[PDB]
Amino acid sequence: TQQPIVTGTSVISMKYDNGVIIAADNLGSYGSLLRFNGVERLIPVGDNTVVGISGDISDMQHIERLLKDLVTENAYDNPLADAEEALEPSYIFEYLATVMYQRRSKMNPLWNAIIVAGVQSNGDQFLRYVNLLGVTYSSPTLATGFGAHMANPLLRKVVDRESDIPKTTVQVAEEAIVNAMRVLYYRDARSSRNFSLAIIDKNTGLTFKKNLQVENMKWDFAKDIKGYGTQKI
Amino acid sequence: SDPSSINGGIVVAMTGKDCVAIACDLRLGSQSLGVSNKFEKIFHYGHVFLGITGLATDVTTLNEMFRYKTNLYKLKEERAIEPETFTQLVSSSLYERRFGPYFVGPVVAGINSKSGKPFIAGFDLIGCIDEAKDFIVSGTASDQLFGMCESLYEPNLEPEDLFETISQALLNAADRDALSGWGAVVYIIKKDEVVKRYLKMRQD
Amino acid sequence: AGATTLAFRFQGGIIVAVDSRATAGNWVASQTVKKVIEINPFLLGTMAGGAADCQFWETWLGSQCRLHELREKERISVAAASRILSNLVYQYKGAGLSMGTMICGYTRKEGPTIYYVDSDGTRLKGDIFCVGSGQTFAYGVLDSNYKWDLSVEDALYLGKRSILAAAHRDAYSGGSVNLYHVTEDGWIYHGNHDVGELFWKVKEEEGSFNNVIG
Amino acid sequence: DRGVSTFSPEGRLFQVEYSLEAIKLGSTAIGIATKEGVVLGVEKRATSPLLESDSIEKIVEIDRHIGCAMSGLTADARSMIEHARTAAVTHNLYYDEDINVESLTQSVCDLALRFGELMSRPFGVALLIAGHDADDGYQLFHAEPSGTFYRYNAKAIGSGSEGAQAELLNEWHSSLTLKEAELLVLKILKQVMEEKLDENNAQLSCITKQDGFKIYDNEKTAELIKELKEKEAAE
Amino acid sequence: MDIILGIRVQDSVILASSKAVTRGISVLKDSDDKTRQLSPHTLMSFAGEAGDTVQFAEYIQANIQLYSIREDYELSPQAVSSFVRQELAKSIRSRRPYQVNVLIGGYDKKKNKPELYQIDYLGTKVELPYGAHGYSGFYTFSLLDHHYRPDMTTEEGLDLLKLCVQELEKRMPMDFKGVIVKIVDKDGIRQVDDF
Amino acid sequence: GYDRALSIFSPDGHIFQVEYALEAVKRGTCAVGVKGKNCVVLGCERRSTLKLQDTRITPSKVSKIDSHVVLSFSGLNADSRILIEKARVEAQSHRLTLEDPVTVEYLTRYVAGVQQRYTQSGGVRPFGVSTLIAGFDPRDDEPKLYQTEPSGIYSSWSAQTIGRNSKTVREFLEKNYDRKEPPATVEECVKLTVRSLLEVVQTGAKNIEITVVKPDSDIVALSSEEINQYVTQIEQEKQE
Amino acid sequence: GSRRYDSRTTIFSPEGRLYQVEYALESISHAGTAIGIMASDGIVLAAERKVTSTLLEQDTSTEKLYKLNDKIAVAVAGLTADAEILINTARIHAQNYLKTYNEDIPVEILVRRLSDIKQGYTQHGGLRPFGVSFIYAGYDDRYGYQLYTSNPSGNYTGWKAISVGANTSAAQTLLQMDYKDDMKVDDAIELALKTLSKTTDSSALTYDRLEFATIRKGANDGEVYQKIFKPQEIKDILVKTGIT
Amino acid sequence: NNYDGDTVTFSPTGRLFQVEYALEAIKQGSVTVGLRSNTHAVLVALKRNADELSSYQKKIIKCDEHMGLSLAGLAPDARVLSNYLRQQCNYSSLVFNRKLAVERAGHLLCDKAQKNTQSYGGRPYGVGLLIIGYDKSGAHLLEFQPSGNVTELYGTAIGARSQGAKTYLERTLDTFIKIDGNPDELIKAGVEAISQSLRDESLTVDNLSIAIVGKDTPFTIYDGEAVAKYI
Amino acid sequence: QFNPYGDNGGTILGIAGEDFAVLAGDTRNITDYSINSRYEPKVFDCGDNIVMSANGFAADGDALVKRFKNSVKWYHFDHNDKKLSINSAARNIQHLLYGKRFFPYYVHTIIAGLDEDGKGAVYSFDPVGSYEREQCRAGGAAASLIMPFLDNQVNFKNQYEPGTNGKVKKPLKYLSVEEVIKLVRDSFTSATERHIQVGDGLEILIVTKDGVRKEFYELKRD
Ligand SMILES: [Mg+2]
Ligand SMILES: [Mg+2]
Ligand SMILES: [Mg+2]
Repeated sequence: TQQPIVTGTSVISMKYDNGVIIAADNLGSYGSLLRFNGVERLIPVGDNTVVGISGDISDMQHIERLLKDLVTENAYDNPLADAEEALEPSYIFEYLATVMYQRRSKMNPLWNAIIVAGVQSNGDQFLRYVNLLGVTYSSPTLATGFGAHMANPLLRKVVDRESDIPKTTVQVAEEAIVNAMRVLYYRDARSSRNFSLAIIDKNTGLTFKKNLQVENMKWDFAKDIKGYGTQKI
Repeated sequence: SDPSSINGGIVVAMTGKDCVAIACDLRLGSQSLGVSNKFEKIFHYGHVFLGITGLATDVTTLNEMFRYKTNLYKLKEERAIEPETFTQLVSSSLYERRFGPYFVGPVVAGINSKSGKPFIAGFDLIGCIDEAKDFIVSGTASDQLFGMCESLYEPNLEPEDLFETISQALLNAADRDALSGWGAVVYIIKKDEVVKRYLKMRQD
Repeated sequence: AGATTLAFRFQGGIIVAVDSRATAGNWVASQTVKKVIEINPFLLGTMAGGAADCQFWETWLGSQCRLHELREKERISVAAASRILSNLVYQYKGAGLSMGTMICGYTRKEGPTIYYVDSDGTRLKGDIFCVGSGQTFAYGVLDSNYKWDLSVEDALYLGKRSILAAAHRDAYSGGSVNLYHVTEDGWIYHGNHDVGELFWKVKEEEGSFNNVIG
Repeated sequence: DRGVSTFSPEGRLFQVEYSLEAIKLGSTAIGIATKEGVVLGVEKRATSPLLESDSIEKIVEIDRHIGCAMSGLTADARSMIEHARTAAVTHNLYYDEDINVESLTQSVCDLALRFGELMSRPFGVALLIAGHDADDGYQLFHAEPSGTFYRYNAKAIGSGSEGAQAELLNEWHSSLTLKEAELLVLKILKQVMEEKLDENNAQLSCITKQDGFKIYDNEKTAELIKELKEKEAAE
Repeated sequence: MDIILGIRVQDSVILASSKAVTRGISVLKDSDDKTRQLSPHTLMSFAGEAGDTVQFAEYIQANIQLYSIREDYELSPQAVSSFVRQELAKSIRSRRPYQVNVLIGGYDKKKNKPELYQIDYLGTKVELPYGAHGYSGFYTFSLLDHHYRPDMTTEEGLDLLKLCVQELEKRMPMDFKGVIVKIVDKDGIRQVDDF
Repeated sequence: GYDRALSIFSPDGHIFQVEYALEAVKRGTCAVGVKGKNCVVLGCERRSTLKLQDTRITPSKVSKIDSHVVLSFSGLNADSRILIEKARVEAQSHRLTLEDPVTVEYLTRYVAGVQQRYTQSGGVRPFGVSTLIAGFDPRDDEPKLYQTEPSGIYSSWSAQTIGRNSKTVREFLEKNYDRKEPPATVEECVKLTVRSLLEVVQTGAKNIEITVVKPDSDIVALSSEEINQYVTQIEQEKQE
Repeated sequence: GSRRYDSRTTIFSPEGRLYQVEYALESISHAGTAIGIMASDGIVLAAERKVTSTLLEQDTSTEKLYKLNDKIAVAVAGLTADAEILINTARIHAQNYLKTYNEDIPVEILVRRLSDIKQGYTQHGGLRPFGVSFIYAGYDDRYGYQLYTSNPSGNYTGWKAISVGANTSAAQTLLQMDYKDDMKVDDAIELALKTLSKTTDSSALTYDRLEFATIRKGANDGEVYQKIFKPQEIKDILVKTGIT
Repeated sequence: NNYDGDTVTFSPTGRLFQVEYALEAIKQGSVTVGLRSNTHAVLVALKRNADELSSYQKKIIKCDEHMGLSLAGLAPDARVLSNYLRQQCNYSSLVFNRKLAVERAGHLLCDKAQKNTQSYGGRPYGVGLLIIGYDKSGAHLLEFQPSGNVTELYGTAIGARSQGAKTYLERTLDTFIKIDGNPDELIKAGVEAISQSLRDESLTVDNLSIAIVGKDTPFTIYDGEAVAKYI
Repeated sequence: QFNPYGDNGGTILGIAGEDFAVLAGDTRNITDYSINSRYEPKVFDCGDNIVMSANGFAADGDALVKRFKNSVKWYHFDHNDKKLSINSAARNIQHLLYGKRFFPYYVHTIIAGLDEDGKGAVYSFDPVGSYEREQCRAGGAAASLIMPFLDNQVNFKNQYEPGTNGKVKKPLKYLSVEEVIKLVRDSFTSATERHIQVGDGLEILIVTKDGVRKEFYELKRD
């Protein structure tokens, strides 16, 4: 039995024609206090997988260590560790999902919601979610926390079903993700303006973007808003 | 559901001139219901006397336990255990069960066979020793006994006088307690003789 | 949970009768549940309380009874079989098992025997037992009409009529009636009887249930 | 001395090989498999005439569809039978079905090599496991203390095994009836036994799909012995 | 509720135990014998939590019977009562205690005296001329305190016992379906079939 | 824990520790079991090199396992106490779990199983004991007599003997005991048992113990004078 | 591995004997003789100390005779250190019984349990047996006065009079000669001392080389008293019987 | 001589005799052959019988859909090691949703056998194994020895008279390696290879045992009338 | 305090025919008022012509299915590739569920296939392992909506023969695979209208002697 202390908010993601995109802000909240501002919640594994984690940050750092140790262990007595027998997104996901379900079954969970985004060896897009309960699901768009309530509706307007994935380009998909992160900054009280974004493409590989900011915001109309009903001044 | 006040009972001990006295009521009940008027709460291992109040199953169990331990002590030491040593044994044994204690209020009384010095001691349920020159009280009428003893007691009483003082302390304390009474016993302990007297008291 | 199960000793052996309804609150999950567990060809058990607990452990009981007769080259007594089960659930006491069953059998040394076995460790030998949410309704019909010298035909009807009484009044009992006759040579199944059809049939033929329009 | 799980220079486990010598000293047991059933027969071999021969239990039921005959240090077989019975019943509990004869034999053979420095020594007893299932039909297995088991059409174990096995080589064919197999076990038992064969010092049994595993009465076996003697004198 | 009574007279011990077994709003049985013979001259009646009662009684029975075989000798009622008390004293501090109250009626063959011991689930032992468990003593002790004489015969003890049952049947809220009465004396244990 | 495999196979296929345990049984005092038509009798030898003995308190050779079953033995006395204790516990454990006392066959099978377990368990030696187990099954009047030995094999016997000079007394029983017609009465069965011990014992004074078991838990041990009467009767008939 | 160095203490010889038990008995045969004699009104325990030195403190010494409880005592023959291990176990067992049943332990039950412990060391554990033989002298209300003996095999037997340790063959013959059933304690005291005086390997039997104890009902009315004799009390009883 | 009592003892020349005696048990065992191309891997095994009345001892065991082995020596030891492989293959699938590499399978068997050769009380495994499989890096053939030594090969053979088949495969190396997309021809080469280890006896219908795994072929075993094609 | 259970919604449906059996389930996965996936399958082919679904808490449901699939695999290893009969699978699943009697899999399990006589079989389990063979069984969120409809249309309950004064019941008969799928599709479209946790898609697994076939149908996405 735990309670989360230092926490990370939404992780959002989607599939496009040649790969997947995933994003998450760089904040570590301490309740209502926006305590830590240089927190990376996207963690690459190899050159074909990115694990996006929300929830308890101490448990996130533990998972970072497990994934880093997983890469080491896979390289042992493995001449094809950088080729055919390299770590796949599906391998990394199933490992975490096994751990998360085992921990919930011992009543000592890792207080996280995780999204594993990547591209398989055959070019297929991989996008799957797992949380502190060991619950798993996949979808063309996936999001955690507030992202589930606000981002998914925007991302599902682009990719509403499986057949919409080949029709969606990386430019359009990135635009939707960046737009969603702005909406979360408007409406999520435990979000930050600064965020990281990662693209895993089957052709151009892994592109990891740090120190992004929400921009092109609309605040001007606020000056015209006066009082809460009757007040004219 | 308070283990120390289910069965009821009291024990009091006193020092006199070259003597000690220890007394107890004879009641054993199940809350409001009186069950036995022959439940003696004072035991002796050689010349050392032990009174025990509180939960009756633990009273019985501890007597059997200290009989066990004092018999083995005697076999190995080739001599009977003294009150000061026994007091430490009681304390050790009770503290061994610090987080699952016997619900008891024991009282040691006796005279050291070597020095001839009168000795009494009291304990809490986890073995804290309460040594005293004057008197020790225990049980569901301990408040009442404290009041009687503190006013009635005086130092260096002769055995025959000490008997009257301890008997009156016990009787009048027991009559202001619902869960105590139904008979009483007083041990008068001298260096090499011990007299045991049953008191006449009200049976309500 | 919701159920009506009975078992009684008589001249011709044992009658076992049960209802068939399973409910999750007000929702009727099933009308075709089996509340008689066929432990082996000679032994029967009733299901009341936890369905899984009764199924699992009375099936397990049959495995233990088979091992007994393999080692001793003799049929297991009803006393010993009931005891294996009651001793087992007693180990689990406090953990939350829910069981109220009648272990029924007919042997040479004992004759027809019934043991009420229960999840809090109780093990009672008796002539008549009724268990479940509708047990009171079934007891009334049983007590007033029961005799030791009942015929097999009349005894089967009494058990069937007693379940019907409960199925009618108890909301959590009904569906259908399953009958069994236990003899020294083994138990005999006496069919599934839909309460819907059975009620109207009994009403007409017996003259009972005048309060009900039909 | 020397280790219990030691290999010889020839590549065999000393203790396993020595246990095989104990089995050769044991009383004879024969099994024959047919399309109508499997027959199991044993030599009781009472050490003294005062010993009540009916208490000699060298043929044993494992389940309704599996039987067992033993030879060697027969006391060692008790825990093997107990395990077999538990394995058979446990599988029925888990899978609501009869267990395959081969799977039962494999379970018993897993105990065999669980010894060392687990139990202190190998078993000093060989088993003939006979049974029937829906998939492979009527089967006979020979389970050794080496952990190895062979399926057999016919098999003899014990003191007169090599002589009896040579006789089974000539006599066995794929069209044997159950009655023919019964007589054949009695015939070969009478040949290798020290004392004269009768219903008291020899025991028959069989396993059929219809009636399951059955140990024959002394009355039933006595008639088959009488039937056997008449047929040999008839030519 | 479960009623168990005990009376020690001049030459015997009499135990009376209720026949009813109730579960919920139904009397499942009205002929239940709430006792076990521990040895030829020692009888134990019991009452308390369902299941625990019989499981405990039979466990004690087995242990005393084992002792009898081992030593070819019958344990005294005092010795049996002390053993029983210790088992309950262990039990009360266990993970799940036996919630069982018992009376032990026995005839000591060496002393030629009847003995009645009352032991509750905590392991609280007392030797008494008459005893009870539960609410039973709340009704009967006033009658026993009055009419009980130490020199009574077995027949006088049964009449005194009848007086108690009558008072219980009058004032107790539940129907306990009468009592099974058993006598323990020099000749052993026997049951009174008509009560 | 001490793990050593003490009981192991030899090249010729023998387990010497089990066979040497039999030699301990051969050294032990003679014990004989004879079952009649409605009873079983257990006879036992007591060596007479021990005078100044207290026969009141000295452990008896025949032991009650339950009220209806008895166990005698030959071999190491200390070893027998362990088997007897285990048997007595199992007897009560059976009554507790199955509502019925043990059969003589079941009790024998248990004791024999314990003996077998000690022949292939690490760190233990076999029991240097063979037992004769006798009695009557619950609600049954057919006499039962079983024998066990260190290896763990057991079997039923019409009559049997174990211990020192047992081959002599077995020879006697083999010609004197008729299967078609066993000892019809208690007296006949006891006499045949005493006769068989008189082939080996020495004197019929305080050397022979006799215990008679009858149906429905009816077991009694004979006193010196009672046994001496059989000895006096047999010797007078012998001089012929 | 360690198999090489194992003596295998719990195995049979080809003749069916337990090597270590037999060799332990051989050790006990060199120990100082201990005699127990049971009378109708009490029991005597007499034991010879092993070659005493003049500077040995005699009065505050205990080698042979030990108290188990108020009603039971033992005479030791063999390794004293081994005996004390067993004695403390026996003392504890007696108290466990008293705690459980509120009655003093019957003599045989104590003897059986102590003998069962010895048996265990001969059948399992791979340890050497206890090189000790006991003579148990005790009283209970069932059988009255009782004498037992146990040895390293774990086998125990009851006796009217018995010796353990050295010269038991000679000692048992002398006891068998002069013992009779209607004997008194005072007579048994004399027999015990006379037997030791003749079987001793020493030149002359003296007070300083002996340990003595009685268990009488000589206390006031229906109760047993244990008397472990003092040096001066042994000196007096030795003169009174005319040995010195 | 004095240094072969247990596995924990080295000889003066640095040998482990108990391990060598375990190796000897394999030489007594019946012959089995392993070979592979780029697309498929094949096991061929000569089964042995007790007599004409007995069955033929099964030599080949399946470990997963993509992996399995053949045995030579103590069959129960093969059952233990094959069971361990089944669990390891299975652990890889449940935890990592990943088919176990044939190379890792060998590494795991090596380490399991090794522990039995360095500790007192235990004994070495008395069986040799030929593991075949098809994973992400194509077809594979491994040879396991109970010393712990595991070796990846194009082809090999173990058991009695295995030198004959091993010589043949050494000659035929260039031919059979290129049998791609043709199962029956690769088997034929394996059946012809094992035939070089035969003396007096020939390959019959209930004597021969074949197994195959490949690109679009799960690990499957052929016995009885199913191997009559290759005689 | 940490709650180890959740509700992923969804509803499933198993119907048994004469020589076939179907196991249907919606493809929507939810938590509270959010949709996690519009297509997350929860009816699986487990081998040996057995299809299985464990509806309720998805994490427990996936674990159970995964353990049963593994049980099928080891049944082949240990028993010479013997085919696991539907009745044997059912008994095995009871032991899987009851093994966690005191920390249950919070799922309603249904399996479907053919029995050993080739006839359609459906088995349903409670969370702790009690099971029963049935012709018809709905499980999950909208079971209460679907089940009484099946009683009426499959088992013909409350339907009497016209003109017979309600004395002669409408006769039971086996339905075709086509008629069963019609009832399944109408069951789910009706449940989709009235239950918020039901919708998005419908995936049906049909089992015959030939094998396991799949059919997919869209449902309303609101
Ligand atoms: Mg008062
Ligand atoms: Mg009052
Ligand atoms: Mg909506």
